[PDB]
Amino acid sequence: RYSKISDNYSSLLQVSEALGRAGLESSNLIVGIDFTKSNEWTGAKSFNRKSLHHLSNTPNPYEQAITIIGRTLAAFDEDNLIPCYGFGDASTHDQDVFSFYPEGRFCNGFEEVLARYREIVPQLKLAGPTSFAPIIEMAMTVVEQSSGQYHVLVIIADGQVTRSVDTEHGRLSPQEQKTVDAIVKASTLPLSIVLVGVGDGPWDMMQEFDDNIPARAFDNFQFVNFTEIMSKNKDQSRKETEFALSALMAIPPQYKATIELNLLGVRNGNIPQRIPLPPPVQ
Repeated sequence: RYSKISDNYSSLLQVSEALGRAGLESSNLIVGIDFTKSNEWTGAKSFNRKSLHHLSNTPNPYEQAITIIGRTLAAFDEDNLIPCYGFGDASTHDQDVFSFYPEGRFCNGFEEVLARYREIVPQLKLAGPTSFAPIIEMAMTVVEQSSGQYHVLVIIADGQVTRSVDTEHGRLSPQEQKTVDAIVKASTLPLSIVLVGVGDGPWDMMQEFDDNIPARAFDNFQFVNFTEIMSKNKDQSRKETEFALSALMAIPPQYKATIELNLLGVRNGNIPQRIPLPPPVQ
């Protein structure tokens, strides 16, 4: 379906226009970046055995993903203020996020997101394990503090949530329990969640993930495999639009649901205030 819609789009501007015709209006963007040690090995097949956070004169998968999403959503962003967070490094493990800037100051535009990313990356100690509960809970706090403005949280990651050793007997890890609880609670807020997968994966358990989440107020989650789409036999510009559409197509019906449920523009009243740690840098 995504390939069929994207086949006629050679410009990201065309994707933006399609999102608008589907009903998207003013939208803020929140970015969360996976800084786990796993990034050092998950480019074994897809990134010539370099770390996925490797910096050079050409953008790595994190930079590429941020650029495409940033460009596509920019026209909907009425303040251009993008709060950005890291998680999975030694300062946060699976418990916290850190803000890109001290005191949690927001980035001004996706270009500053990219620039600040490049500044921070070499100074980080990569760690683990992998949970998305802290980043989703941080996004919840931002949405609530904004008085219910619509936000899209984009998480870019190179692995699934850490599993239990006894997963074969149906057991969940604490990372899974807390991440899934967070996705459920998030649907009390006007928030869309997009998980962008970069690198080798594996990702095979993500095609069923959203369908297995417990009862929610609305379907608020979408997975997209960046690396798989960008590896297809398709010209570069149309691969980029296929990625943008696959990532964001679910967003306008989610937005309309926040309006139907009357979540837009109001406060929930039951959102813990998560405090992001400072960037562990110069």
